[PDB]
Amino acid sequence: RFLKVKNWETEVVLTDTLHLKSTLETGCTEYICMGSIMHPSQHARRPEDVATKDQLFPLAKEFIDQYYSSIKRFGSKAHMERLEEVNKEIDTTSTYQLKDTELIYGAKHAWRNASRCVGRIQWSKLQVFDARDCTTAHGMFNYICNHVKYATNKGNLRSAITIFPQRTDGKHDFRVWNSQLIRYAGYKQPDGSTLGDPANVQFTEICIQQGWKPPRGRFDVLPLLLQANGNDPELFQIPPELVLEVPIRHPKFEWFKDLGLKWYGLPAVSNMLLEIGGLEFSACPFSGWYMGTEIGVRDYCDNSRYNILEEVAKKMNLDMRKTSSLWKDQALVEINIAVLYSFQSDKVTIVDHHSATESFIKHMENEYRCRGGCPADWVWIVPPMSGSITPVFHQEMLNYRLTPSFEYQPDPWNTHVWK
Amino acid sequence: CPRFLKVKNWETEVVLTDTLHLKSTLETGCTEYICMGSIMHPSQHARRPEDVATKDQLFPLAKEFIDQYYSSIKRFGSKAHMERLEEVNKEIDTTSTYQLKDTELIYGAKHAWRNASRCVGRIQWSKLQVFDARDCTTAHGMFNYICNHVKYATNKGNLRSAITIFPQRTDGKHDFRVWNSQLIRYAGYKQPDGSTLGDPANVQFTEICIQQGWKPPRGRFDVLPLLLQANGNDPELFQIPPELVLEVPIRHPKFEWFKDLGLKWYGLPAVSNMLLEIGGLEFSACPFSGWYMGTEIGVRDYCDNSRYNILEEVAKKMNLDMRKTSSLWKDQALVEINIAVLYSFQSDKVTIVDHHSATESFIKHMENEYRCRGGCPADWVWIVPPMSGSITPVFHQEMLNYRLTPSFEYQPDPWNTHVWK
Ligand code: HEM
Ligand code: HEM
Ligand SMILES: CCN(C)CCN1CCCc2cc(NC(=N)c3cccs3)ccc21
Ligand SMILES: CCN(C)CCN1CCCc2cc(NC(=N)c3cccs3)ccc21
Ligand SMILES: C[C@H](O)[C@H](O)[C@H]1CNc2nc(N)[nH]c(=O)c2N1
Ligand SMILES: C[C@H](O)[C@H](O)[C@H]1CNc2nc(N)[nH]c(=O)c2N1
Ligand SMILES: [Zn+2]
Repeated sequence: RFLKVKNWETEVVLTDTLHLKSTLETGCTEYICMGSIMHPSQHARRPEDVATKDQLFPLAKEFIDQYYSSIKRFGSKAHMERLEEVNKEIDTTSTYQLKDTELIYGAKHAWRNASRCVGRIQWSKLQVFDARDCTTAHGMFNYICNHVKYATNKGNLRSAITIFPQRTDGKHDFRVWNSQLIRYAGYKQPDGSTLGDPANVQFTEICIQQGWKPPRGRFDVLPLLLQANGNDPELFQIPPELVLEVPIRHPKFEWFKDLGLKWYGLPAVSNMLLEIGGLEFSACPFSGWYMGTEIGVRDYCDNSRYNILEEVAKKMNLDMRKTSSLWKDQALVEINIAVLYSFQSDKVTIVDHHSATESFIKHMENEYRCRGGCPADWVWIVPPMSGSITPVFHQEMLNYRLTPSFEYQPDPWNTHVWK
Repeated sequence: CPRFLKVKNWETEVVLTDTLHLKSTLETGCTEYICMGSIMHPSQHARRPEDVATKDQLFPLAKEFIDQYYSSIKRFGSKAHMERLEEVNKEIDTTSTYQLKDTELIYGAKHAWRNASRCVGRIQWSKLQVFDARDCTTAHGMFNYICNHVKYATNKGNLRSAITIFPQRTDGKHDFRVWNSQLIRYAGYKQPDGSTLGDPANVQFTEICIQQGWKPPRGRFDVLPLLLQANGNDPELFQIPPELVLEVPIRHPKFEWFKDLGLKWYGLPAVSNMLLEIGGLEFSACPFSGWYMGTEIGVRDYCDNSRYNILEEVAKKMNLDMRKTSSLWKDQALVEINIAVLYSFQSDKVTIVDHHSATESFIKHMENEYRCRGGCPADWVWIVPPMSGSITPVFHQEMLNYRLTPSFEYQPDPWNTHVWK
């Protein structure tokens, strides 16, 4: 049936028909909701479940059909020939190759279908870099440097994705071992504490084990660890002139710069899997720009990340002896003012959570009008601070899984057998 | 379904194992292909009247509850258990319904709270004062019971959780109902120029009261009268004695001008429009009360755009740059309002809990329920507070949501279904 979602602030009701198109499971049942589970088995893509000639043609036919519907040429001569072309290819090689137009369409729609992404108003503005001719980690490094340079654009960030060769037998995977192209190292200290980003302690140790000489500072850009065609991964240093960073300062608190905080301008996720028409692209780094709260709330103030609230609140001379003084909430706002101010002062693209969630509501309205719906995961869409003063808090959302999609996959060091 | 389901806390790495979901009794709204986790009222969280429960539907619902009760008192399979089952079955046969024992009523009410997946306050669930008002026959009698509840629960600011339970639904034409959404709430008045005075959330109910004969003072914080329906009769208006309504004027520890905003709020949140379901019986009037978490007032009541909507005025008094959203002037004022709310309640010695303490307690409660009960149903969308979400521990806590009985359920507004005499 048609499903209605209401905004409880504006009373707008939208009617969802698009969910009728989905075939992937969510993890919920009629009797249990798993809406807050970060990784049900239905959002991940193991190298176990790579398809076969059997399973592959229906998935391919589904995608070709939706592509030719999207260009208003359903059933055309070009459509019929492409289905026959793809069928013969799967039959004689156990796989098939996307056309360039199909690859671009599939990457844009994987973003459009990402129910956890608040930035999807931009979905049709995506630069797609076809790297399917790559064969070595040196080639991967070259493609990644070009991506970083293009997407950074001297601070005027541009969304981009680079797509490396698809999975074949699961023993010749292309993988970026980094979770993002640009990230900071973390180091376990003798006294038991952590230097740098605690989230990256394990990956940092693998780089050190592979020969990386760590500077052992608080914000050391990690090297790239690149695996091509299932071989052992190889280390590379991104040229530093390509790595745009912002020193964080505060418009009012002159002492804030003395905290020594910085962050990088370019968020570039490199560990997800792109699925298009049954094909699995296990290396597909994609980049956009930051929403301020990603840095100011989560990276800086998560207890398991840089965890700076206590230091900031002390410089603010807040009463920290009782929770009900809301000293953490006060420091949190000031930290997020500093992040936005610093990026804006340096002319590095960033969006605040008020502007981003407002754009997302507009996007939802666009999608319901032209597409009949928009899958959206409230748990991820609502920002991690000031939730109910953003309009998405009051927006009912339906979450469902459409393909093409981005999926999580296992960390390669848990599956890879080395030299 | 699998026997064991695991939830992870992504901050602490603690993994918990849920087996209680196997006892889930009714639907969530989700399917295998869609998640409705952010829908506020899926039809499965509601209860419509006229249909009532039939004889055949009622026995298994009653047996399931009676079994659960005798299991909890470590008397499962006992002589008393089997005799109670026989007594209930015979009542349902001769009268099409049955009456709960006092002990069963208390157990059922406490467990409806324990099972309320959207409540962050459930560490308190076993400390609930249950007032049995099933002997009530008139709206005047309902008023008396409600006044006693308010006085007991308020306790001069040392608030005590309580519930008052009126007679259960029979044929659906004799329902007891409190037409108010909460026992204490402020009126809202639509003005000819489109503005609203008082609380915009309550305009519809305010107009009903005025139509029923309430003379409104037409101020910003007017306590609404009680509109009470006994035995399916037309509802009747009563004024709550003002000495029973504890209120807190809102001031700020630093900003001396904050008191000049003229804000106040009431101390006792007392939901009065939900339905309590125990063993297939439906208690359509069951007002229950606890105490506030501060964000309920400081974030939602005061700062929702469709409520009192005070962010702009507060931000002006703070001399904030209000031209760009990226100055975060809304976020800065929001914190200061919530500091004021907690400071004022604590200064007046009226029970309140901040969102840091409440969520920390809920995590401890959840862990204990997993260890001793096999699980704890929780709705993340409602449990995470409406400000500073990720600096509270519940943001990082995976949760499983499922529906256990006894339960609290929403029900349609009575003015939409009531047959006027
Ligand atoms: C253009 C600016 C963009 C902004 C401002 C933005 C914003 C965000 C934010 C804030 C999140 C939550 C991240 C977190 O909590 O860790 C997110 C998630 C996500 N973004 Fe976007 N995004 C943008 C572009 C893109 C692009 C270009 C892609 C891919 C082509 C993309 C794909 C995704 C996916 C797949 C997720 C969720 C991953 C999951 O399912 O768990 N985003 N986005
Ligand atoms: C003792 C202190 C208590 C605290 C601090 C507390 C806290 C809360 C909060 C903050 C909410 C969300 C309210 C909203 O956003 O509008 C809530 C919901 C709820 N509370 Fe509690 N509560 C307490 C006691 C109780 C009691 C005594 C009962 C019933 C006996 C109860 C039953 C419920 C239910 C059923 C809901 C969710 C309604 C729904 O399903 O939508 N609470 N609670
Ligand atoms: C701690 C991070 N967790 C593990 C999620 C990692 N991830 C998954 C994919 C979506 C995602 C988005 C961001 N941010 C962004 N604005 C963007 C990155 C790329 C395009 S936009 C940052 C991280 C992630
Ligand atoms: C705008 C109000 N919305 C519509 C929800 C009303 N409601 C539903 C039931 C749970 C609930 C809890 C609170 N607060 C509390 N601490 C309590 C009230 C009673 C015991 S604890 C306030 C309101 C509600
Ligand atoms: C347990 C819960 O699912 C988890 O902490 C989620 C909550 N919402 C989130 N939302 C976003 N955008 N990013 C996250 O990492 C998370 N974490
Ligand atoms: C659309 C969304 O479900 C709605 O705004 C919810 C979000 N979470 C909430 N959480 C609580 N505690 N109370 C609420 O009223 C809401 N509203
Ligand atoms: Zn669900």
